[PDB]
Amino acid sequence: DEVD
Amino acid sequence: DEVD
Amino acid sequence: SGISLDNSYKMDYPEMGLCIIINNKNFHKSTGMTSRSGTDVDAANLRETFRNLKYEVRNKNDLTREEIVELMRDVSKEDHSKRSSFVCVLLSHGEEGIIFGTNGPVDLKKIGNFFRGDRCRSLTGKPKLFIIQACRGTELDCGIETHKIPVEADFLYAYSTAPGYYSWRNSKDGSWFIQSLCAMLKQYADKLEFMHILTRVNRKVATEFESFSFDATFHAKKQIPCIHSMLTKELYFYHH
Amino acid sequence: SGISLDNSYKMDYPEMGLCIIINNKNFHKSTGMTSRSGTDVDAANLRETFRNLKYEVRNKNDLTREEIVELMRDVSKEDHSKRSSFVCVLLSHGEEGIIFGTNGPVDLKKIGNFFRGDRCRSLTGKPKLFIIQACRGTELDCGIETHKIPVEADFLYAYSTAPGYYSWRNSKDGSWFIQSLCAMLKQYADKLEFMHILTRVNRKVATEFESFSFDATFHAKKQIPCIHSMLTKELYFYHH
Ligand code: NA
Ligand code: NA
Repeated sequence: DEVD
Repeated sequence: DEVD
Repeated sequence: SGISLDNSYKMDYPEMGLCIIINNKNFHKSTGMTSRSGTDVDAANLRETFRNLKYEVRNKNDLTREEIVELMRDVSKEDHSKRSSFVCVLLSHGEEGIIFGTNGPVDLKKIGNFFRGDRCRSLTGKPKLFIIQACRGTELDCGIETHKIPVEADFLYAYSTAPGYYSWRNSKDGSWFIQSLCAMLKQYADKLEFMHILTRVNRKVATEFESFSFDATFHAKKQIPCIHSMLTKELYFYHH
Repeated sequence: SGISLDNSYKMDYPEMGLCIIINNKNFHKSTGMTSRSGTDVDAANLRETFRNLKYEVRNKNDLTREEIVELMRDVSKEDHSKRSSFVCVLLSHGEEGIIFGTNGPVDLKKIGNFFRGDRCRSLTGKPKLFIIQACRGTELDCGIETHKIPVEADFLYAYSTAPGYYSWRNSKDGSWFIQSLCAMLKQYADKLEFMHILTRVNRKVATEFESFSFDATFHAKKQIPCIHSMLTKELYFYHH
């Protein structure tokens, strides 16, 4: 999981 | 007619 | 029992819920904000409309920024366990992200935050509806001739106008948006899902209203409301 | 003929319309923006999904801010007379009101403005859908355990996340929002109105996803998408  |  | 489906909010609690109407007509002289002629027509139309939907309506008039915040805080701390939903209507001056108390602004985010999933536990999982008649800026539309859930889930903000734009209010008839919203709820609340009702409100405001002004800058302008939905289910005001 | 009703967009033009997918994965080193692992999964899923809805899909990869603006301008100047609708999907980094080209930001308002009712006349009265997978700020959701028409009318912005919040993307599976959107279109596009499909997407993202991180700040977080509708009719991808 990564943030944009 | 008026604006808020 | 047989096959079951879970696509709509449970709206057959003992009570439909509160409908808080904040009607700000007269502002403190020092703010320089004009009186909002026509807003009492809106507040009366809303009270009747939500009465017929079996909401417990509470009308509030000419609240300061402090009173607005205190009211929202107190309401969010009530026991809503036996209520299906929550509705708050804000009638005032505004700018983007802001509605005005009689003596200064309140952040819309601050108002909504009281009802977050983690901060108002008796409304967790229930629809929280904020209906806003207020400006969102100073743009005019010229028209064209034709485990866990998120704490921000289950909110809907039904805005009278597009981001960045003025919102229009008629001094005799009330605001374009609230006029239209009440008419569409009266006609369709026993028939249509709430997003579809609000879409009819969008069409009514967009097609049936156009400003008349002696000032060329403000004349012949148009408006489109904006539905901001973070709802997770369909919402019907009727049940069974 | 008999009684007629006009509550839904005409979607039986010869063509459904364009679906422009802007897939920004790799950014210029000087910007300091990270590569968006997983976004190709999104772009492929979108292409297939909208292909099956009979859109003319155009995939674009790693566009500069100048290329994004030029593309939107050129597309808005095409003849859309035989098309029912327009769809634009933006996959990138972002902030509130902004999506990033590979070398810097583009205003979402600037992109949308090309398709205004007065500026793209062959799309006037037709739905213009903007689907956005990008951050809208840096907030994290901790969750809780359970004559004329307006020139801005007929737009819908389907945002992956609430205003002010990060948006989540999985490096293997793609973004939570686009994953969910494609699944719900595949399952319900022949069955449900578009707002109701997007509401199912809201529920799927809200209930089925939660972040996993070795960093406590970013761990166990939640997301709710936000539908921003200025549509004036119901939208069904099927007809007849
Ligand atoms: Na209005
Ligand atoms: Na996402």
